[PDB]
Amino acid sequence: MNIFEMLRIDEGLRLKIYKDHEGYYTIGIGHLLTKSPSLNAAKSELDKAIGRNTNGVITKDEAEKLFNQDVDAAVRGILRNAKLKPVYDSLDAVRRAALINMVFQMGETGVAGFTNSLRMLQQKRWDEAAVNLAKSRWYNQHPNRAKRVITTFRTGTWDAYK
Ligand SMILES: [Cl-]
Ligand SMILES: [Cl-]
Repeated sequence: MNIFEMLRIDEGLRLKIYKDHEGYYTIGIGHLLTKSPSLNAAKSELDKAIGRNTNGVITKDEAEKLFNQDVDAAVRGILRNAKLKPVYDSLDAVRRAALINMVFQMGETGVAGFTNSLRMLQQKRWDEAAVNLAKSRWYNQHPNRAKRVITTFRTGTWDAYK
C-alpha cells in the first residue's frame, strides 16, 4: 500500500465538480477548488488549474495530474514547516504517510495546530497520541476517515486500509 493508494481510498475519484463534506467545491481526488460558495468561481479556478476551458468536467488523466501535484506540495510543505519537519523526520515509513494524509486534507497550518498530538507522535506514545487526535473537530466531522488515519499512527501498519 502507499500514500497514493491510501489517499485514493480516503478521497475517492470524481470527474465532475462536486461539494465535499464541508460543502466546498472540489474535483478529482480530493482536489479543493475553492472555499467560495460560487460555482463560477469554482469553474474558473478549475480552468486555471487545468489550463483549459473545462466546463466543470475533467478527465482521469487530468485528475491524476492534480493528485500528483497535491501529494507533492504536501510532502514539500511538511518538509518546509518548522513544526512538522521534526515530526516527520522522526517517524517510520507508514506513519509518515499518515501525516501526509492529514496535511493533504487540512493543510500545514491545520496540522501544525495539533500541537499536543504532534509531540506525542515525536515521543512515540502511540496510544496517547491516538486518543488526543480523536478530540478534535476533524475526528468529529469525519469519524470513519479520521479512524483510519489514527489507527495507522497507532499501529504503524496499513490494516485500517487492508
Ligand atoms: Cl493547482
Ligand atoms: Cl465518517
